[PDB]
Amino acid sequence: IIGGEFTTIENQPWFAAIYRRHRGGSVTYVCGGSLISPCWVISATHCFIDYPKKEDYIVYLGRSRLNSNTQGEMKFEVENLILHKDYSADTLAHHNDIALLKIRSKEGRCAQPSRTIQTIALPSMYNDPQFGTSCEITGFGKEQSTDYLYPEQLKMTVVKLISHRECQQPHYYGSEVTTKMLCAADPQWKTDSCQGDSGGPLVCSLQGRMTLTGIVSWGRGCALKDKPGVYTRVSHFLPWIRSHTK
Ligand SMILES: COc1ccc2ccc(C(=N)N)cc2c1-c1cnn(S(C)(=O)=O)c1
Ligand code: NA
Repeated sequence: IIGGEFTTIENQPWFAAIYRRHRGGSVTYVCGGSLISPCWVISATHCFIDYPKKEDYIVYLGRSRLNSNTQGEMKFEVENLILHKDYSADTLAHHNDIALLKIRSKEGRCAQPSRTIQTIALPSMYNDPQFGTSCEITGFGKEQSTDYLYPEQLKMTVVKLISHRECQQPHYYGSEVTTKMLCAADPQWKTDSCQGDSGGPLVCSLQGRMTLTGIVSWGRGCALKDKPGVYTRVSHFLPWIRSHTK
């Protein structure tokens, strides 16, 4: 996250921290995710497509720091890694960038809701917030495009939704951004998601309810003029989510 502010997991209790175990024992941060039910985490397929082996991944809930065992956190293994069958990546645009992770503790149990571990509601079909709506993003991603390290403390920021017709303008993304994607940015281009924030949530308050409207997917640079953050529009994928969580 470029700009914005540091936060803790009690502010974003649906946030999942996803890590990968390498040969030799080293563990590195991969992507963010969101808890949509006790046994299920939703993320982005591009996070796992090059290493699609479920045994490689570690999922944490109730974790606020990149290398601290936050009080009340829960550690899980991936029982089932579900990638979208028609996923593909162009020079910029990522298609069907959505994945599901069935989580299980070493004792065989799913998440236990608490003050730091909570689910996030899914949107209803054909009901996305109007363009201009302010929404929040969360992640352990880069603070600056030139950084190579991720921040130790979890971050958050607020961006505004951008219409499909504006996002399709020639100086924006043209025909590369589709109706299955949602654009969001800062009007002053000072804050945004970046590398490391992928798979994480775009949460919008819609008709009084906190909703998982988007999943961090792609963008040209980070906080670059006329180049919004692009997110998987979760409302389009409700039939796919329901079928694969059964
Ligand atoms: C693999 O990098 C990624 C990966 C995912 C991204 C998701 C969203 C955005 C965004 N602008 N909201 C940027 C991203 C970049 C990304 C795009 N450019 N850069 S950088 C660090 O400037 O080279 C990082
Ligand atoms: Na840390």
